[PDB]
Amino acid sequence: MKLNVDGLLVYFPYDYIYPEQFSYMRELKRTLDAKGHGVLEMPSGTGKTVSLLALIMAYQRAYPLEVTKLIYCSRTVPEIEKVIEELRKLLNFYEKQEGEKLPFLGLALSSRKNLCIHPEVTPLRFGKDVDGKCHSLTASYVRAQYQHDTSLPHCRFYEEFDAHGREVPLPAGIYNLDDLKALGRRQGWCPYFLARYSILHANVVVYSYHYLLDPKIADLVSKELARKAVVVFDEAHNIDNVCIDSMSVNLTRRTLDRCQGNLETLQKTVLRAEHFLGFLRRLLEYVKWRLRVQHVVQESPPAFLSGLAQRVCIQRKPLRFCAERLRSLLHTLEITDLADFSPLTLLANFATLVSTYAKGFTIIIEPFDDRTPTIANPILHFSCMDASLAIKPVFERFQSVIITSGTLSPLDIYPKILDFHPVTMATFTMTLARVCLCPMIIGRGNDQVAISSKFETREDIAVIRNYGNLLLEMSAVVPDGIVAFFTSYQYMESTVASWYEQGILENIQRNKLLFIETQDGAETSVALEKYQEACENGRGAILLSVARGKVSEGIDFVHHYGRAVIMFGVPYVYTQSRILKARLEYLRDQFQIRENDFLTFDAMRHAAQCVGRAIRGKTDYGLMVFADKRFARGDKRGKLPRWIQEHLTDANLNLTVDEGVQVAKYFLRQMAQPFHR
Amino acid sequence: YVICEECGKEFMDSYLMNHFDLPTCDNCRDADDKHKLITKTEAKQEYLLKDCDLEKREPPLKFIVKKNPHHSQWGDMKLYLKLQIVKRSLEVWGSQEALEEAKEVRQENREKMKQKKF
DNA sequence: AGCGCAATCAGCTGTGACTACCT
DNA sequence: AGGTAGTCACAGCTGATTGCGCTG
Ligand code: SF4
Ligand SMILES: [Zn+2]
Repeated sequence: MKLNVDGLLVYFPYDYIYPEQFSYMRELKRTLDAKGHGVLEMPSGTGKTVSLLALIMAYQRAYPLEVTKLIYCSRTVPEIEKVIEELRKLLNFYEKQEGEKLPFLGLALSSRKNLCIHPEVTPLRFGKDVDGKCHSLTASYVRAQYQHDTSLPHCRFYEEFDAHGREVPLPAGIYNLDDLKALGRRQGWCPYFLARYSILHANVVVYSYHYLLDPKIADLVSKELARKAVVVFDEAHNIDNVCIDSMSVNLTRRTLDRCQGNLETLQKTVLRAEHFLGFLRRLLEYVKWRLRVQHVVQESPPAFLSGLAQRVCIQRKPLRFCAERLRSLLHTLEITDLADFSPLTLLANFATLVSTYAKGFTIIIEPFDDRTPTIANPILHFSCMDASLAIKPVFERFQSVIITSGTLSPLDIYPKILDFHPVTMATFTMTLARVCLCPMIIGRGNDQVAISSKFETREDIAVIRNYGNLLLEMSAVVPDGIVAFFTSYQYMESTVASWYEQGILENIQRNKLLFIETQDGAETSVALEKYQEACENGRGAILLSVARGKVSEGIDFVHHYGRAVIMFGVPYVYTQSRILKARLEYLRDQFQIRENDFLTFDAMRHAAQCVGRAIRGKTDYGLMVFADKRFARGDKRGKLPRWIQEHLTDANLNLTVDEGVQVAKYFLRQMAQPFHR
Repeated sequence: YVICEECGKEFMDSYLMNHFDLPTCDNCRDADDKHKLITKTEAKQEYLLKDCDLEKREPPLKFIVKKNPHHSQWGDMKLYLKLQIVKRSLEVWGSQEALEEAKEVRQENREKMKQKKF
């Protein structure tokens, strides 16, 4: 229906609008009228996207001049496809409610592997070689030699798109990635090239974070698209981590071995301009000098260039030219493929980063390995320390950057973690006919001994027995699915080993099946599949995993999957490896951020992010427990999102295992009754 | 440009201006005696200041976070400028005599409480 | 051994009835 | 010979002190 905002009417596919959605629309309209950025926090993954798109379309219709381009950067490809299909549903609703079409174009962007039609590159699973093969098949030299019609195998989609697809536009009709591929294959055009041509003449477009956070591709994909545009980062609770990883590179023995292997081939090709031919040869030994040095750590972000200009005595000026040399010398050398060549490009990227970015970074060398620390492994990584650098080139190029996710409880730390000027300070807590979640914090066990996962008490037998008892008698009350997140893989395996040693793991087995998530991707996928198939029937299952793992955020536990989420201790990141402590010191001496406050913020952010995936949809319900007394302290509860705070009553903040089980039983019994709409 | 209150020489950026909005250059920064930094608990105990008096009474008082030398896992110390703390105490309590009477009556009340507990 | 959340004491007050002193 | 303000018991609140915990 038509929702009447204070100064506009907006069509919405769903007749009924929840108060949270209405308040969200009010706040977003206020921000758009304020011409400023903002941060938002909503508890529903679904229903936020439709409201966002509806308000965006209404604002564009009312003010075509104020807003011209929309960006909906998300985390992965499933989010892209679901937002595209939701936009398609919205457009279908608008067509069926209005009767006339509109000249609005919406496309989804992804990598070369996602959008390609050649059968010679699809079967392979090399993401770093598909771009190189695509460049080799079609490039400037390919276009130049196509005039003579050279008899050689090459891609021909571009050779038809440049002569037929650069004239006919697509004013109307939003196209999904599969639709783009179908159009490209029926018209003999490359989907990527037609997307590149049609982004200029487009209304909305969605892609991943890496196309804006990484400077090496943001300029190519967004240079003069729109001076005044709206960008939104949905599910951006970990925006700082990806921003840090944007300017983070790693070096090891394999990388330098590959570089020394391929430099001989490069020299052989060259001997068949001179400013870099001799420049590239002696760069390897400077970094291999650290390989032979048996030292713990060396830190010198400003003095790294000074040290480089002593052993080899090279000026700082030529370092910045690597970026412009990459696009020039390589295309003249006619590289056959990017295989066995990416480390050379990453070395140039590292050199450019250290030459240009040296104010808020640090160089760390880590000669440590898991289970084999000191054999041969000096690991050099240019770890980023400030999250503002990856977010600067978007705040100054846009007007209403919005950070929204399901876990953004502290709105006073994000504006200081990254340079930001919020004007919203807005949070929304969902309301339903009944409370769909039962958050509670379990402290001491039945023996009145705290189950805190403190480092000095990790090896304690009493706390391990209490954790096992909690998981056992909890598994008898919540049916068809329990998700348990541990602090780390080492703690998880040490706890399950102790459970196996005692006669307690058998009692858990006879209630629900035990599934352990490991680092292997195929093993994790098959374990998830069998966990789902066990949850489908009445057998029940337990999913044991780690809070900081690829399975914590890779999947969503929709209703009847994972009715209970258990947090075994506060998930604290490893303070070792001398990487976290550098960031802690940088935030201490730069943003005046307390180290304890930042650690608690990260721990609670991860805990809330991994515990809020059990509530997807109004009808969905789930049980949330926190098996640590440290959660009971106010400084950690206050970091939980507002949609969980009001449901966490003061009655259950330190209750034992038995009373937690009783509360879970009452909640589950009272949540099985029919409800209304 | 910012004019120093001590020498008057124009400067663009200075440590005191950056950290406490104090218009004083680094050359005149007498951080040893005049601009000494004290911990938050020590300032609260000496000047009988509260959190509201430090963060909500205009103007707000900034602070510098530094690592604790004694223990890495322990709380980082919050350091406030002594001049700003003195000015805030004088503005809140009116005069130094009021603060000197307040500390005496507080210790007298502490003695009264301990003898009552006994 | 500096912060910060939480346990603790002081001062005032409500509810109800019992009790000492004197015009 | 009669009646009202202290007073005790038991509870509440808010306003400070002050004392134990605080990261793999
Ligand atoms: S030009 Fe397009 S179709 Fe051809 S190889 Fe590259 S991505 Fe694939
Ligand atoms: Zn001066």
